[PDB]
Amino acid sequence: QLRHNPLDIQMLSRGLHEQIFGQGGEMPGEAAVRRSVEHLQKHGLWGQPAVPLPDVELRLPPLYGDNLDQHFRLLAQKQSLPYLEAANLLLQAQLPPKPPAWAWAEGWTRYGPEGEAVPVAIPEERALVFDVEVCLAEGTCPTLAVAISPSAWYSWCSQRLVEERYSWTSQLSPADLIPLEQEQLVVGHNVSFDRAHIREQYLIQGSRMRFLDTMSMHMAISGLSSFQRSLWIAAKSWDWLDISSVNSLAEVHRLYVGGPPLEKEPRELFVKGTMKDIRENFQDLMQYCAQDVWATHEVFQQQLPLFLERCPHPVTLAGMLEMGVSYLPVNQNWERYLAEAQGTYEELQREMKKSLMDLANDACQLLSGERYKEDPWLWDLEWDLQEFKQKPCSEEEEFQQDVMARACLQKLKGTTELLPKRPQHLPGHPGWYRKLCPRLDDPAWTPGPSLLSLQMRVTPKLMALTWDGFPLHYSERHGWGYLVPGRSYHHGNGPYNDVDIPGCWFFKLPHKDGNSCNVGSPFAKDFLPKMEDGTLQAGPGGASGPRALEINKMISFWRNAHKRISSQMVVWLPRSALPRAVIRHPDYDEEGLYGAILPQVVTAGTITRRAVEPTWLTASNARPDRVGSELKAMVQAPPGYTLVGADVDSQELWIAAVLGDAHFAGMHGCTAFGWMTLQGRKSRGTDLHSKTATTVGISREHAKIFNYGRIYGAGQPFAERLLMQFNHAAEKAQQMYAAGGTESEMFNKLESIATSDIPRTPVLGCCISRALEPSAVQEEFMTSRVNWVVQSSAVDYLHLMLVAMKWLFEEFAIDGRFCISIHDEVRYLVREEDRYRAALALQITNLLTRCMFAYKLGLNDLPQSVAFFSAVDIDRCLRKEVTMDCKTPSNPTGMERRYGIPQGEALDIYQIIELTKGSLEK
Amino acid sequence: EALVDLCRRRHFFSGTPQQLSTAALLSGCHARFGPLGVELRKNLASQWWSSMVVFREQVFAVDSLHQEPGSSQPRDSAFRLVSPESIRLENLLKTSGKLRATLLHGALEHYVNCLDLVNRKLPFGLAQIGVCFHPVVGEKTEASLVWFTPTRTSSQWLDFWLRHRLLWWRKFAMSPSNFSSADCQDELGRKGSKLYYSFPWGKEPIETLWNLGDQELLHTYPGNVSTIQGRDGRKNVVPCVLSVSGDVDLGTLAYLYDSFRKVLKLHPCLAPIKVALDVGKGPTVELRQVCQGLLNELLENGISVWPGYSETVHSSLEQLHSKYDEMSVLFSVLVTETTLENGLIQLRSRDTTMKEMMHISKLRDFLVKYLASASN
Amino acid sequence: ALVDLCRRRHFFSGTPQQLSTAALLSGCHARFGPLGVELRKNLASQWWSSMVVFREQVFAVDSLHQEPGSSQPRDSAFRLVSPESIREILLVAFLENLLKTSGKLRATLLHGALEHYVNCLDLVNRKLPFGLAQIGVCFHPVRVGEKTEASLVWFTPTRTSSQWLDFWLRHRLLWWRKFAMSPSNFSSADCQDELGRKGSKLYYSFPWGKEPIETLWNLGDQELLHTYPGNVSTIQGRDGRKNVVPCVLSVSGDVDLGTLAYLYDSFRKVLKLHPCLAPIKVALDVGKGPTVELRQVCQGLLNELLENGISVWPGYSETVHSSLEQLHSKYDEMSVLFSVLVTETTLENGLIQLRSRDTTMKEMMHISKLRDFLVKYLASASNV
DNA sequence: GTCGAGTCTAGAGGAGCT
DNA sequence: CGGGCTCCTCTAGACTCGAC
Ligand SMILES: Nc1ccn([C@H]2C[C@H](O)[C@@H](COP(=O)(O)OP(=O)(O)OP(=O)(O)O)O2)c(=O)n1
Ligand SMILES: [Ca+2]
Repeated sequence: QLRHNPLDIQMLSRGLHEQIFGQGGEMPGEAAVRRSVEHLQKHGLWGQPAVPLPDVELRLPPLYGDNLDQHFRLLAQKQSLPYLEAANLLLQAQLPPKPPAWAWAEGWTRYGPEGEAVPVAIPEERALVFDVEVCLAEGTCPTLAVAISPSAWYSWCSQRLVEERYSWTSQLSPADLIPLEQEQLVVGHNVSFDRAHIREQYLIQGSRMRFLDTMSMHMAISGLSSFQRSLWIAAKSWDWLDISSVNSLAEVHRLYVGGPPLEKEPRELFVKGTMKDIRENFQDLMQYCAQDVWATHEVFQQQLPLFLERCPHPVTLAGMLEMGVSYLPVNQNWERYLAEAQGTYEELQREMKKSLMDLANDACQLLSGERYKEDPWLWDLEWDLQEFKQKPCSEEEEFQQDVMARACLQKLKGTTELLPKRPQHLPGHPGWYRKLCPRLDDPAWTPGPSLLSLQMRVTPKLMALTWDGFPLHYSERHGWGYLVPGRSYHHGNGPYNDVDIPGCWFFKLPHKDGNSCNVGSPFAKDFLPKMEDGTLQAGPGGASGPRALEINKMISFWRNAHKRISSQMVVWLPRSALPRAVIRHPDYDEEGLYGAILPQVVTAGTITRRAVEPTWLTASNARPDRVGSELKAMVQAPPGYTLVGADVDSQELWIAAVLGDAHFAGMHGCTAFGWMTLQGRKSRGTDLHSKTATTVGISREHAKIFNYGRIYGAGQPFAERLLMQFNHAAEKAQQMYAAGGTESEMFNKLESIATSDIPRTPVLGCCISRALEPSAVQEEFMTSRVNWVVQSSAVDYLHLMLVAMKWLFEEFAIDGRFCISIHDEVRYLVREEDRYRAALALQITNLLTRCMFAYKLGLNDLPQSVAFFSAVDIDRCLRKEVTMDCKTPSNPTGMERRYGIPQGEALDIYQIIELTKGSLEK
Repeated sequence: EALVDLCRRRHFFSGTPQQLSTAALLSGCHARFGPLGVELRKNLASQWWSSMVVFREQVFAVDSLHQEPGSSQPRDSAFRLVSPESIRLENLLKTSGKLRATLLHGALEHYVNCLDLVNRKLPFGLAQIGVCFHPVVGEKTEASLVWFTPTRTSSQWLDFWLRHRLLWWRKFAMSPSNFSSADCQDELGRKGSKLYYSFPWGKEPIETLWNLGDQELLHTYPGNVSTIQGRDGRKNVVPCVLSVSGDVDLGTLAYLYDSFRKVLKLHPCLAPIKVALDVGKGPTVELRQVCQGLLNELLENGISVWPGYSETVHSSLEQLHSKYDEMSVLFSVLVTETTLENGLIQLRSRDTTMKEMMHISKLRDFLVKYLASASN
Repeated sequence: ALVDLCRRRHFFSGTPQQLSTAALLSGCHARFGPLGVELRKNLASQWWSSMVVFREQVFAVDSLHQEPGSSQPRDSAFRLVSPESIREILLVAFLENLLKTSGKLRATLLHGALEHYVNCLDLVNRKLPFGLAQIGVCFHPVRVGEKTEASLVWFTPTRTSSQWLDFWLRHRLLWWRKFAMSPSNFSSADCQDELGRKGSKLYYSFPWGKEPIETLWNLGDQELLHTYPGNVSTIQGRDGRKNVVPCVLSVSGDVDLGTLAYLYDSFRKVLKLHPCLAPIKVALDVGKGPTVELRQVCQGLLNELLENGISVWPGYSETVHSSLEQLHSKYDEMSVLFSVLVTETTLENGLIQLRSRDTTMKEMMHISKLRDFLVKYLASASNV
């Protein structure tokens, strides 16, 4: 089964090759082989021996069509056929007029012609345009919603709106949500938010309803980069302003339809009001929501045909429909995780706040005698003082003495006529001190300067932080720094003479992003190595400084993410909603809690069509020194289920390599870059990541960043900054970029795609946004456009993987469902009986996707090196590595001990073949 | 000035200079706390009581007698009680009573009654503060919580109690890093850990948790298992006895070292004296009447007032302020002649030393709010 | 009877034989259970306030349980003997050494106060009069009996000694009658010391007899004399511009006997302890379902109450179910001031079913007003 | 009337992921 | 020209409203 190409690269096994590409094909010819051989000889890669990998023989599923592209097209058409049929119902539909007055009942109301209000259980429509309004005061619970469907207007009123009660259960349940559900298409402007509030979406078993998003299609069609939205808002080559807008509903409406400007409620009662206001201003809010739904439908009417014109391959839509059905399960350990993480966060915050407040209290004593003018850290604060503004005894004898004193006290307690109406806030304290303390009438008042924190601009002055013997100073123009007295004998970020501190030089703190950026806080993670090095030091001395930095690192993720994580809309399934497998499993906890979190992913939320999510796509990996980092590990499969998933090995590196190879000749490894990518293994430490990591001396995770940054338009400044940071030099950068070159063909292919009249992805031909085409921008945003070629090819890869995985799961009846897909990972919640079938399906999916990537480029083959995953994880909790134990500060005993989660197994292709007998059927 | 000298000066410590030595203070053979020291110890005992009984689910009070039954155990070193009239030697060791060395024996004696009180539902605990006698005779005030964990969750509850005790000891501390814990084992190899405080001479085990088994409970009950078997969940289980014993005399000494211008920055919920009242120039009679009324108002709300207006000895403001600082007075209230005109009184805070004016009507509410919000 | 009621409600403790009147008075065992300990703690706290917080120049005193010992013939208190010393021997010389050097247990708190006199004298700038108060355990032979004596040692000049004694007598009578359901059961009496010194005793009309719960003595300077045989200047206090050796007035009571007195006086079978003395003041239970949400409401209410110093009995945590009348009877036996019941209606509008022990009349109150009402009721009971 | 306190809103830097 | 996002806290600024 061994096969080798003309370049002696080991290719796909003959048994697999005869099924993927079939017998026959066209050889590249003698000239192409000569090109590749000379190119490899020039770079010295020709003479290297190749270690043969074991042969793989599989009975692959019968690919449909005449080739692989036809196979993928047929799969995607079958997948997304009902949802295009449902989507075309909205474009041609006509709506009856909006009712004069809305209903005040419970449940769903159907408004026929002339405003006839009829209560119904569910809309029961294949196509809906949806918007959900949530009273933020009552927590994360749907308040009211308006739906547009062909020939109907729908409104929904929650029981927490019609009925008035002292309190409701804080734990959400399916009975508290919107009942909205053989395929059905639900359209919304942020349809992830509208999906999260549906009761049928939390069931463990999958459902056929798919959600399409108007802002997703807006980003696909005419989206704007983050550097472009800034310019667009500031304004509101510039020919792109007329064909693009921010993802706001009104901004999109004024662009795609251009009718009368949309109106919003100025008060914002759903975000800035109470339930009483909503119950008293009900009609205005319902009308302003119906207006938004109508605007969304009108935008969709103009958006659907244009997206299909610019993204013609069925795989794009078939993958966009599937990427919006993410599903994260949780258990009662989620509440314990929240409680323990919050408790540890409060404990560490109090530990640092005690020291901070002690320094603040010992600081204000310098007011006496004006000693602050001598302090090297606090001489710049506000030390003003405010005046106070204005507009044995006998039993009978002792009783009289008591009464007289009490009356004398009571007399003065009535002398409040001179008291000003507004109580003055701490007139006797210094100016900087008042801002640190909440006012006495604050409902959340706590004694002392409770508002002080490490992020504040006074802390590095209170703690008397010192960088290499110099006190820290803040300049509004240049950020943090330090004052070197003597005003030039110090070497650093250069003395910025803008500050003009008398007798001192302002040197900026070294920053990881170079002298173009300004330091915001000296307590950044980057300074901990400099803290331990003895450069950054604290005034009180000892371990106070290092302990403060360590606590800041431990709680920094939780400080920014506790609002999101705590407010994650967890819905706990009752016992009647769980499947029989969870009920009957031995690990089932009869007195436990089971639920799920639906990520609010807005698919294609980037000009590169990447999905984005506030929390889950940015959730930190479990680390032994981060509070709450076990967040993903808290996503634990229910009893009887496993989280079978995999990671693509060097996804974008191999995509760029195959593009460069195909542009060169019809083989794999034609270019030096492609040959380097193919001849390597992560397990042996010789892949293109480690190959450069060893050369430069960094970790594999930093090697990824280095290589990807160098590929994606680093230029000369990035290389010179890296050289200066690593060796305290543009000639070396020129040498690196020169080494016709190793990666010249990939760059040529990317620039040919980018500068084309209508740039398209090489695989599926999805067009770029109208705001980035050469007709709209003359040679502008080049780095964003060239990066889009590979980064959106990665989204095409993800769409192909999702299509193939759904096809395999539905064809072989695997009892697993899509769980979550970070930008290159694909986690599947699979029942235990199907975990190895799922692993084999993932391996086959990766093989097919790599073969399709080769086929669309005309290579007609695939190497054995990249044909399969390194290993497919079979885990019970969502974590990066199956053998990793968290042992985070909020969970010191680990998943094995506290939460009782064992380790998993990472299985390569051969073990999966042995376990499944090389077959997916039972 | 040394901490011991300052505490003796401000009546936190008692005794002779020979009794103020480190070894003498650690021994416990003499009265070491003055009036303010006794008040601080009572405050610490009340904080421990609240945090370990009032806010803890199913923890109950118990009061044990100071003397254990007179059994002739050879290993016991406890002092014996002998009636002088009987004298006016084997029988003494045979039957004479002995002073208790730990509160565990009383907790185990009262274990049945507290089972009956809680309907025998495990888990539950007995908490007690009292004097325990140790051979050196030294006396220590032991605050011991004996938690009867079910055998299934012994280590889990042990870890929870270790974390809770460390948090409680660090809560009142100006330097939580000084309190630390380290796992230790006894002569019989029982698992456990000891809390410490980094005293200037070294770590002292202010609190120890011992993972005792069913043997320690069977010692006092050599009879039917059914009478001592707790109702853990659905199956009757002999509880796992954890001995969480904390020394509040050494705890108060630790907090006096931790709090320590010369100021004892004791926690607002620990300080013995919280409000100090003074007077202005004249007229004296009206100022004294106002101070008496204000003090009577404050005392009725539960705020420990120190009347400084009745002091006959004249002293400057600086001396008065330093005296109130060393005694850890939270606030000093000054009533002057201006108070009779508009009701404004000058208020000073120990933490910041900043003086601010406030109307006399709002003083009591401000103090109550400050003391209530300082606990959290 | 009261013995059964107090034992079954954990006011009393010990074996039934230990529940005899003589055993209770002797104090040779733990005679008070957790509720009895709470009631005695409340009584001690009220005494401390009435005679050390709301009093002038009265200070805390706390001293060792043991005494140095002087081999006096009248010292019948038990002695401390080290087991190691006995084991070393294993006889006249040994017994002589024991009687000469072994420390004895304290029988009264007077000597501890006299030992602490010097430091408290310095604290008050030697200004007479001033008092020393202490609550502690005293050891007396019946094994060994222990009494939780609460005593005040008042140092007053020779002038107005009898006046101060009468002042203290009337104030103690008023304080004991303040919490009394039947204040006529408390009576004062005249008495004379064995040395001819005058004094007074405070009785309580127990069903068996008028036990002395508190005793007053005009001891004079004789006690201060021995405790300090040294120079007079370290003994005499300041009276105005003069210096005089103060006369020592002994005002000593028994809070174990006082607690028994207040258990008998505060006696369906319902105890009517004073609100300032009752151990449990609020009982929080729960009605029908939803139990999961009503339990959260009760947890919130309980956390709100405990943060304001109100003792609460978490009855909602008990899995045993019984009729509401039985629960009310049990709470009355345990002297619960108010019984709070949270039901389904509480979720709808915040109204709870509030019951008062003194009236047996039910009420509906909003949740937000419960804390304020309880605090106001307790303050009104305390001030009046 | 003029001053002074609340109240959104914009930008900047840091921290997560890929 | 590393990219592409997400959200947070912190602070400067303009605007509004009430109080004397
Ligand atoms: N600093 C980074 C990190 C990642 N990526 C992109 C390129 C990758 O294809 C994709 C996924 O990131 P990975 O961390 O998975 O990178 P690799 O796939 O190369 O890692 P591995 O080979 O270990 O799977 O994200 C990037 O452009 N820049
Ligand atoms: Ca990867």
